[PDB]
Parts: sequence; structure tokens; C-alpha cells
Amino acid sequence: SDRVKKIESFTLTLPRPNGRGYLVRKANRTVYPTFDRSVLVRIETENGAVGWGETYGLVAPRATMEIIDDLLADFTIGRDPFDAAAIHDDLYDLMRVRGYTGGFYVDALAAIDIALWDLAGKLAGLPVCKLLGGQRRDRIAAYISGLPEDTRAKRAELAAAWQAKGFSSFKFASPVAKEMEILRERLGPAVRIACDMHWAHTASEAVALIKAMEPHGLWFAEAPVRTEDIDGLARVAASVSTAIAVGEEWRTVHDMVPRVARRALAIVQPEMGHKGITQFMRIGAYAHVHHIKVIPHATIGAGIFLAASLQASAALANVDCHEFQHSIFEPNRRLLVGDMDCLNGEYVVPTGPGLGVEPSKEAQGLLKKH
Amino acid sequence: LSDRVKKIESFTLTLPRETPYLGKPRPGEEPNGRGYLVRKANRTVYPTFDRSVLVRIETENGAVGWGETYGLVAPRATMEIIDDLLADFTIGRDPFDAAAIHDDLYDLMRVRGYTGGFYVDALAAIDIALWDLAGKLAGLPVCKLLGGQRRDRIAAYISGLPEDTRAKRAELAAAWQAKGFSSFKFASPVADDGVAKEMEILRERLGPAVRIACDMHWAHTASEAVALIKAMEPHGLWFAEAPVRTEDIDGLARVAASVSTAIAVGEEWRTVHDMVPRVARRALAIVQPEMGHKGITQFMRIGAYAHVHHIKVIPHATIGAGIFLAASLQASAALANVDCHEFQRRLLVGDMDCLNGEYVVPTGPGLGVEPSKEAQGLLKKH
Amino acid sequence: DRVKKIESFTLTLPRETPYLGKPRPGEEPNGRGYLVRKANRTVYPTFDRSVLVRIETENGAVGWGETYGLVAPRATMEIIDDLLADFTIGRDPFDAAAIHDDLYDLMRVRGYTGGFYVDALAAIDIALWDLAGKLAGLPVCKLLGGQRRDRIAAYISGLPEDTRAKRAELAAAWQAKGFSSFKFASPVADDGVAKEMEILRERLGPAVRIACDMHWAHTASEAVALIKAMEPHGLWFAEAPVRTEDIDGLARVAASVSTAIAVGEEWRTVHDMVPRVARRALAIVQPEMGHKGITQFMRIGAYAHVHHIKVIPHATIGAGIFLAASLQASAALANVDCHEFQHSIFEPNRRLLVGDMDCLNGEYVVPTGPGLGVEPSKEAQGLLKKH
Amino acid sequence: SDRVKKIESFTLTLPRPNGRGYLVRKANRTVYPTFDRSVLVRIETENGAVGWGETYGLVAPRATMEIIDDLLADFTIGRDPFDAAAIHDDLYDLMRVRGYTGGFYVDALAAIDIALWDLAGKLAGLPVCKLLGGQRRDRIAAYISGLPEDTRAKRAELAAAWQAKGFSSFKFASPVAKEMEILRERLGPAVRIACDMHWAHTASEAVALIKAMEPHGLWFAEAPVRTEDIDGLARVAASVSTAIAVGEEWRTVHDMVPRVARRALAIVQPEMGHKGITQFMRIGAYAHVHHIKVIPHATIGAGIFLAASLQASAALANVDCHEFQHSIFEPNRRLLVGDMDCLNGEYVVPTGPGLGVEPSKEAQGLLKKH
Repeated sequence: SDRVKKIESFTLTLPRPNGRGYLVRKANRTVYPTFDRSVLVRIETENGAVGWGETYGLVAPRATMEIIDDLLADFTIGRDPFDAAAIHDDLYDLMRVRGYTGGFYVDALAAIDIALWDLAGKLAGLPVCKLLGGQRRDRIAAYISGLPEDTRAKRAELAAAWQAKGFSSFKFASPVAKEMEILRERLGPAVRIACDMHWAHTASEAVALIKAMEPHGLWFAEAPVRTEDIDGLARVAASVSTAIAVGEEWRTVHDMVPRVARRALAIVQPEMGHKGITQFMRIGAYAHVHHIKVIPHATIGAGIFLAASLQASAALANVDCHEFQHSIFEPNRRLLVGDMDCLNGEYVVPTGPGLGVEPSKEAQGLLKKH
Repeated sequence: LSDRVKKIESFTLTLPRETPYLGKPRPGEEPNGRGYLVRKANRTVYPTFDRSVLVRIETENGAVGWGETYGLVAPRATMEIIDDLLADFTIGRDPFDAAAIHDDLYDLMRVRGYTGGFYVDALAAIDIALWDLAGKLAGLPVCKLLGGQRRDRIAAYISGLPEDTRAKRAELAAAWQAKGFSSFKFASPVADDGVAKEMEILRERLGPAVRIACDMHWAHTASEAVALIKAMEPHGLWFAEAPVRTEDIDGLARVAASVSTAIAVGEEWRTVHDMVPRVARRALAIVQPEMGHKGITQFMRIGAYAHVHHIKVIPHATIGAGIFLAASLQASAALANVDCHEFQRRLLVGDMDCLNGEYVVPTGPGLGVEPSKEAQGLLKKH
Repeated sequence: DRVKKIESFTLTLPRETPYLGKPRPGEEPNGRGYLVRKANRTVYPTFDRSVLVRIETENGAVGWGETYGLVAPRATMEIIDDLLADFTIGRDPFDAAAIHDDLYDLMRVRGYTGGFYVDALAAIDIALWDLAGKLAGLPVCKLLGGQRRDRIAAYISGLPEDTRAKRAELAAAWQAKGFSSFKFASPVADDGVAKEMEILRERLGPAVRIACDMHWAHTASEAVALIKAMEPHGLWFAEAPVRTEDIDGLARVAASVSTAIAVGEEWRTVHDMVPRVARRALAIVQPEMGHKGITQFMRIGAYAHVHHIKVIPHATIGAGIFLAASLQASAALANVDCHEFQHSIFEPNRRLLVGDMDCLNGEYVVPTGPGLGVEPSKEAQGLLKKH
Repeated sequence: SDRVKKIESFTLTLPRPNGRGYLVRKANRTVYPTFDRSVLVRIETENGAVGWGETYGLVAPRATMEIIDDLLADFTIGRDPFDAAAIHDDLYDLMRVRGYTGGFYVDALAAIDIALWDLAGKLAGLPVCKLLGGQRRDRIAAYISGLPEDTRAKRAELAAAWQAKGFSSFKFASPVAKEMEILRERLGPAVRIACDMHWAHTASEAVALIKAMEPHGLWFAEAPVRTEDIDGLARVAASVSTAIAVGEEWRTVHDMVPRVARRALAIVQPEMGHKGITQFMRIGAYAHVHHIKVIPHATIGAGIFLAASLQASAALANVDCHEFQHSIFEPNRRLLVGDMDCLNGEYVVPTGPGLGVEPSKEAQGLLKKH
């Protein structure tokens, strides 16, 4: 029965618009870094076992690390990794009554949670999914996310290149019915194609856009309206055949309850980097009870939370497919040791104990301690 | 090694005669030729001796897991479901896949409407042994596999209050209060002078400290249940258990919306699917899962659904060998929102106990309990 | 004049081709002859089997009942022999429905209100009703309110052939035999249900009715897409489009398509029905007599009447006894539009039965009483294995 | 037309249980500092006008300051203070789609917002409330919040001492029907008394507790159940006469919409330190349309956001009363210059332009820059 001894948080800052390297895209008005960055967490136990965790580090990563280093670490040191979920709950209860129930606070918890589960797995010599109810899958279907090219012609080509590599599921970021046609045209009628609509529409607009895409067989519509527009979302889902998909920006199972109450989604798209295993599973288990499909999100990252996501996805009954960030996943290979792969439209669930991946010895060299 | 399930066996085990929940059986309630009798108070069938079904699962290496479900009525049926169907689908699988195994076993028969009753009784016994195994294989208590150990003690409350008069029922209650109990539940069928007089004599006898709940035992319309609840509230009512019939979901929702008291249901359910419609109608404040009907997987799912919807968990308890009791305590030690646990020894080894109004969670790997060598000799094989 | 003796039996007949078609690669039977079908994760036997109950009164009248026995039939018989029999002996068959309730009340508070337990009730119930008809010299439908009908429209269910075109041809054969309503199972639609409707509509013409049984394993979104893909071809009804437990999903599917939504075969009591009609979730109920028994079957029919819902009874694997109950009860119900007809089961099973039940020219001929009007033949009784 | 030139954030750490000075109270399981700390913001314009802002700094204050210094400052420099509300919106839109819609993120925005409004006022030579639609009040009723004494007898005395000072409205923190009786007993039947129930109850428990207090004339019940238990809240409000009060832990008007939809509150209790003027007003304006009373929260602070709160409260039609943190407000006097006072059960709305208060020259000496 080994216990948490030490907790360090880091950034990893890889290169790929204002002074500090921040730009703001103008169809969601959202800020972006012009480089890749995530926050990593290393947790060592008394007997020298090491767990790794990760969360977003795109903007103000020193905030998240502070929360970890100023508050969370002290209430986590001395605890048992096998109480990972109970620990996540106590740490959540620390700040919930002051409205710290999402954003950077839950990010900080995600990173910690993931490493406790990593550590749990290594310590029991099992991959996490075998601590999460069982392994249901060795592989998980993957879909191609975002064609980041200058014109639609140049984007269809890129689609068809990934089709030529054994991928038969695709998402394009709308920010509209033409883009859909050429993608159906170039890719044939067996491939499934989803549209990410990036939040910036009223229910009315989203419905007209969705209805103009349905004649080409729209797989799902993601984020048709703003997060807070629960009414618009429900109105959108009751007005179209097409499955509506949301969840990437949530933090806990509580975020989901209102949306299933209003029967406003067919698909949850949880993002592990934002949630951590405990909450991820809680979202997947809720969706299970309510016959909602799970299609986890993927994003810029070192690949730790990603690995954490595949382990959980392997445990969840309702996981149909998983997002594949090619432009992220490809260059970020060198930074990891382990059997995590994606090829021929399928992620390979890692097998080693824990997450089954670790940052390489050289990736650890690139870390900047907080 | 990757130790897989090699063998599954089913047994019945006859249990020591207790004082039954409702007495003290009246005349005109004699067992028929086959051993079964019917209570007038609930038109419900009861065996002459209490009895449960036990399942023993051995892995390839020789690791042993125990599970247990109800064996009160037609236990051969439940055992046939295991021996004929489920066994051959469990063999070869990994105990660490117990919850996925359960989903697959459930999926075999669900479209034909075998979604509760005897079928889940059968899955529950299997599920519990599988989790026992996972525990032992990993050398960890079950709660350490379910998210962590939140407590090592679970508050208990007294359920058995069977005597002739109110005076004797009160005396009995007080006898348990001196043994360390501060929570009680009485059954309204036993309340011969009305539920109100039952409450009055208990409140004064036990003081304003103790909390006192009522198992209303299903046989009421909503309207009747509300009237009886309101007539109890004055005397400080903890909760009202099973105020209406199970199928009566509107009735339940209506009772819940008409009284301040906490409405508690859950013991006769089988899976988390049974809970959804009740909370969608805001019709309960307390779930009372019964481990012997549900198994660790479903019980945890009911527990986690209750967490999301701010419902308290107060597990049911029934006569048994102690295997599903141990499972229930392991699961209760993991659940955030388990308030307390129902309570109503010579058969198991392990450090499970109930004293001073508290359950003691067993410490070993797995469930923390095993049948003794002697008890193993009492098992009648199917 | 009271019930004196109650015996339970299995009847096991071997199959040339396992139900619903030949297994796909990873669908081989196990040690005991149990395969698992991937499309619906459901377990099937390779042989046909069912449980039959024979009930005898003090004066020597005999009633027959029958329930499912596909899987673990000794469980159902155990319930009947260990518990139910001794609470049924001594009662009057004319109290069939009251008896059904008495026996149901025996176990309800422990949650045994479905599955195998009601299976056991269903079989006793049918034999009880059978007795009542025999004792009174009446067909069962003349104790259930009246005979409204002596023919019932039948529809061809299941088309066991390897290719789309071979299945269409099978349809066409039964069309020539006088049937004009059809249902195909989606676990069989290799090229996808859309192409299946296309060809069936092509092969059979514009006038014929064609439904799709979707076998549960779908989310609402999924089911809506599939239905809408089939609708240009003229869809009669969608059966089991989502999970039984998925009441919200069913409601949303019902609301999202003009196509009639059909459910009911896996329920056990009228109680299962309430939530689904409350949510406006079905146009059609499909009770399966072998799971429900006459009493419950009529409660469900009466509810559909009250709530303006069509009744199209389910038909399945079995000797014909509980199917004969199905025809009797359908005969007494206002809302019965039609009744499923498993040709591939009914035809080879004729040998097992006496009586004048028939199904020909797109019509079930309702047996002319007394009781069920059908019974196991002397040869079928020789094959019965007692529990 | 002067514009934002420079933005600095600070902590102020006053003295009044683990190593770093954090304890966790066990009826809400919440973490607390054993000292008073808030985060202050100073914003100077091109022509040297100074605005002051403040937000929570109780836990991990360097996180909040980071968010301000790493992201917010750059998108705020060069803007016009008179666009304060529009600026708050653009800054909110920067991070909303990643789930940064509450907690530390909105705190950081509150602090900035408040100073933009301060600056707006000074720059127009008007107190803020005269930029917010008009002044409706010179004074705002105040109620005594929390009797922090060892026994109920010792707490009733303290109540009656504040009654002897012209205060006729009181709140006690439950963490129960006896405490209510002695407070009614000692204080007489004219005084109004509310109970803060600190979130940790199910609907069932909250109703029984409220019903046991109503026989002594309960003014309101605050936070009867957890924030996420919107159902429990609605059930509680439909089961008791007593007005139910919530809102202190919210962040934007969006938090409130679900609760008014379910008709789950009679009173909003916005906390300015958490929200900032823009959102505060939005909450007060929503409540206005829906006939909900506004009773703003008060808390440990230097008194900047407090002053900001009184300015907004002066502008809102539905402000019945305001919370008075005596144990905080009293010692924190020395740190401010301006005409902000509370006496005889009434706050005095400040009159100078802007917030009408500023940290003293010596308080500025105690600031630690980030």
C-alpha cells in the first residue's frame, strides 16, 4: 500500500496574432496560441512509482500549475492512488461552494486524477481500463478531425489521402453546404462525414445549415449553438434527423444532466484533458443509462491525456468512435514511449500497466518545472 | 499468468431460523406440502426455512470467488439459469472484466424481456464472485477497485421490530437502543393500533434523538399513503419506505410531491434502468438497493446515478450467508452518498461485524469473507 | 369442479436451418447448442423447444398451455412445479384471471414481476382458460366478450434466404399463395435495410404492405436515419427500433417519422404498456401470447382499445398451443388489425396439433372451440419430456 | 477620450489547518485561508487616470493574477473604459468555447471590469451608478451576517449588541431550529432573521429544517442544497412559504436563467467580487424582469468590490437589502479613502466619481505586485 509522496507540474512548449503569441479566430472569437503547449503532472510515491498526468496548457498555463502547487498537492500528498476517484471528489469539494466547478479548477483536477489512475494501474500491474470495469475493445475506431487547408479542393484531396490510408470517417470544421457536397463527391457514399459548427449560431441558423447538409448524409452536427443556449440546442435536436453532438467544453457529469433532461443530444464528446478519468467515466456511465453514444474529443497535447482517454474508451460500452487529431498526433510521436498507435482508421489501446504510455527521457528534458 | 475463469458451481444453503420480519406467523398461515406459506398481511409467499443460492467460481490457477443471491423461492430455477446458460459464457473470461461480462450476460436475454427477476438474481451471484476474484487476484479489497475506500464503518439501523403489543415493540426497540442504535424502522403491517400510535409510543420511549422510519410495505394507494404519512410527521418521521406499489409510478411521484418526509424505495429493483423513470418523476429521496438482487455492477450504477441526482443511498439487507452482505458493505465503503445501511457469522471467516449501531467493513482482499470449511460442507450442489 | 393435477413438459424439435438464417463467421453454437447473434447480441438455440403445461380437473377435463422454453426451460418448469402448482390445485378454472393475480401477488414485492415468472403464469393461465372453454362448451373468445371475427389477416414474417434477390423471391412465392403483408428482419439485411426495401418493393409491387423489424440495438438517431431511408419505398411499420428500456428514444423516434412504430413482444403485463403510451411512443402493440397468457394479453388489448392503438399480435417459435390462445384472444379484441405468421414454423408444426386452426390465403382461420380448439396430437404427446 | 495604458495586479495579505495556512470546515468540506487576502487590480490610462478593481484572493491568488497578466491585459490595453461592458464581453468570448465560463476566469474579469467602470466614472466625473441608469438610493439597508461565537447564548448576545446599534436584520449560519428560537427570543418579533444553510442538504432535509424554523418567522433560506441540485432547489421552493435565496457562487446571468426557469428562487444574492459590474447589472436586470428580489452578498475583502457593489445596488430597482460582513468591514476601514460607511443598519453609497473609494497610500504600500 504505497502512497503519494511528491507532485510536480510542468509545461511542455513545442513550436509549429499579438505579442505573447496569441491570436483570435473570428468565427468563435476565441484566443489561440501559435505553438503547442500542455501542462504535465508527475506524481511519485513513497516507493518510487511514477504516475503521469496532463491537462490543457494553451493559455495561462501557470494558473493551472499554481492551483496544483498552491492548493491541490498538499491535500493529495499522503493519499492512496487506489482512492483516485474519492480523492477527486474531496478535492472538488474544497472549492465547489465558491463557484470553482469548471475551467482551470477542473483542468487542474484532471491532470491530478489521470496520474493517480496511472499510478493505480502501475501499482496493481494492470492497464487502467481493467480497473474501470473491464476491457471491451483492443482498438477504437478513429475519425479524421479537421482539414486545415487553404481551399475546399485542397481540403478534399487531404480527405481522400486519409481515405487512402484506411480511414472512413471524417469531420470538417464549417467555419457551408457546398463543402459538404465536394467531400461526399470526392469520398464516395460509404464514408461518414460530420460537421463541426463551432457554437456561433442561433437555433434558427443551425437548423437551416444542418438541413442544407442532410441531402449528403450528415453523420453528426457538433456544437450547433453556444454552450449556454440549452433551449436552442433542444430546439435544434427536435428539428433535425441528424444526431447532434456536444460535450467537449464540459467539465463534470453535472454539465450533461441538463442537456439530457432536455433530450438535446444523441452524442457526447467528452475531452479527457478537461475532465480526467473519474469524471470521464461518470459522463460515459450517464450516457450509457440514457442511450447516448460516446465519441471522445481529441486535441493538441503531448499524448498523456489522449492515452488516458483510450483507456477509458476501452472500458465504456457506448464508445462508437474517437476523434483523431492527425496534425497533432503525428509530430507528437517522438515524445512518448509505449504502444499507443493510430493507423487504418483505428486507435490501438495501449497494453502496459497504467496509462501504458510515458513521456520519453528526452521529452522529460524539455519540461519546464513550475 | 492471465488467470481466467475455469469453473462455476451453484449450491443452495439452508439458513438458521430467525424471528421473521413480520412475526410470529398467525393461524391459517401453515406451509403447504412443498414447504411454502402465505402471509395474509402481504399476500406473499415464504419458505419454511430461509435459504440462499451460492455460486463458487474457480479460476485456472485455483483462485476462488464466492457469490450469493436469493434462494427463498424456487432456487433451482436461478441455479438452472447459471448452470444451463450463464456458466458457459463466463468460462474463459477475465475476472477484471466483471462489469463488461455482466453487460454481455445481460445482453443475452434482454430483448426477450428477461431484464429483472430470476435472471438478474442469477447475474448478481456471478457478478459478486467475479468481483471477489478481481479483489483476490489483485490482493485488494473490492472497494479499492470501485474508486476508493471512503469509510471503514457504515452506520446501521434496526429493521426487525416484531412483537404482539406496542408496549413490547417499544421495549424491544429500546433494548436495541442500549446496544448502540440510534436509527430504527418499523413495519406498518405490524402496527395494529395505527401508524400514529406506533410513532407516538416509539418517540416518547426512545426520545427525540433517535430517528424512526416506516416501511409502509407497498399495499396502499398514493392518497392513503399520504394520509398515513401526514399522521406520522408530527412524531418526527425519518423516511417512508415503499408507500405504494412498484408499478405505481404516478402514485409514487404524487406521494413525494405531497409530503415533506423523505420517500424511500429500491429493494425489489434489479438494475439502474429501473431507477431512471422514478427519478425522472422526482419520486424518491432515498434508494435502498439490495445487493442480493443486483450485484456489484448494478448496485454501483444505482449508487452513481443517485450521486448525480442528489439522492441518498440506504442499502436494503436480507437474511443470507453474509456473502452479498459483505459485497454490499464493500460497495457502501466506496459510495460517496451512503448514509446508512439496514441491519437484521458462524458461516464465514473474515472480520465483518455489526456493533454499536455500525457495520465494520471487512479488511482482506476480495469481499473480505469466505465460507468456513464447515459451512462449505452444508452446501447442497445443483 | 377443481384443478387436480398440473404437469410441465418440454418439446424439443430439431431444425434444418437454425432460426433467422445461417450463422455468420463468429456465430457458432457452443457446447449445449447455443449461438450468439452479433446484430443483437442475443442468444439462440439451434433447435426449437418450448414449455407445455397440462392441467387436469377433478372430473377429468384437460387443459393445455405453453410458454417459451428456448433457454433454460427447467427454470420455468421449476417455478411451475415447485411453487405455482400447489397454489393452483383446488381452484376453479372459471377463476382464471383472479388466479393469475393471486399467483402474481405471491412474488411481486420481491420484484419477480416479469421474465421467467410471468412466463410460468402465462402457461398456467392459458391451460386454465382452455379448461373454462371446455367446461362450458365454448371457444375461449366467447368468454372474453365475444367473437368479433373468425378470420384474421396474417402477414408473412421472416425470409430465410442467403441473398436479397433470393429473399424477394421467397416473398413473391407467399404472395402467390394469397398473402399481401410482409416483414423482414434487419439482422438479415446484408446490403443494408434500404436496399432491402427497394428490392422487396420492386419485386412485390405498389399495393403490398412491408414492415421492418429492427431488433432493438439502435439509438434514436440511428433508428430515425434508417426509417427515413426506407420510407420512400413505402414502410408499413417499424418494429423494435430502439432498446426496450430506451423509452425516451422510442418517444423521439415516434415523433420524428410519419411511420407507425410497433413494440410490445418482450413485455409481460399491461404495466409495461402504460409508460410507452403515456409518452405517445407507439402506434401498434405487438403482444406475444407465450410471454403473457390470456389474462394479461386481454388487459393489453383493452388498454390499446381505450388508448386508440392498433393490435398486431406477435407470433414465434412454439408448438401452436399458445399461438392458438393468440388467435382466440385476437378474435375477441376490437383493435386487432392483423397477426404475425411464421410460415417456416407453422407448416412443419402442423403434425403436432389436432383441431381446425389453419393459416391460408393471407388469413388465420380461428379454431372453432371449445377452449383453445387446438391440442397436442397423440404423436406430439409421445415426444413430450416431463420435468 | 483617454485609453488604457497599463495594468498591474496585486495581492493584499492581512492577518487575523495545514502548512500553507489552509483549513477545511466540515459541513461544506470547503477549504479556507487563515488570513485575509484579496487580489487587487490597478489600471492606468494614457493621461494618468487610475482605476481600481478587486476580486477573490483566498486560494491560489497567483492563478487569477496570471490570467490577468498573461492573457487579459494585452486585449484590454488600448481600449476605452467607457466600453467597459463591451470589453467584458470580448474578453469573455476569448475563452468561453473551452469551458472557461466561471471560477478563476470570471474572477479575473470581475477585477478588470470593476476598474474599467471606476475609470469610466472618474473620467466622466460621475459615480458609477449614474452611468448605470441612475441613482435610486443614497443608502442601502444592511443585515448582520454570521454570529461567529462559541455558543448560541454567546451568539444571541452579539446579535442583540448589533440590534442596540440600529440593525434590525440578521443572518445566522446554521452549520438548528433552537438557534432560531433563541434569536427570535432575544431579539423580539420586529427584527427579521434569515438562515444560511450552506448547501449541504438534500431537498428532503432542507424542507424539514426550514419547516422547523418557520414558526419563528424565517426571513429567507439561503443555499438550502448544492449548486448543481437545480431539482432539489425547485422542490424546496415549491414546498415552503419561506423565500429561498441563492446566487453568491454564480458568475454570469447565464447561471441564473435555469434557476428562474424552474421558479426556484425568490431572492438573488450576487457577489460582486465574483462577477464584476457588467454581469452584476445583468443579473439585477434579469431579476427585475422576473420579480425577484436582489440582496447582494458580502465577503472578506479590501472594500473595493464592496464599493463597486454599493454603486450597482444604488442603480438596481429590486435591491431590498445588502449583506454586512461586520468582522471584515470593521478592521478593513483603515485601508480605504472615501465616503463609504455602514452604520444604523444602513450602508452609505459613496459619492465621489467612479467607485468613490480608493486604497489609501499605506494600503498601496502593503500590496505585493505579481
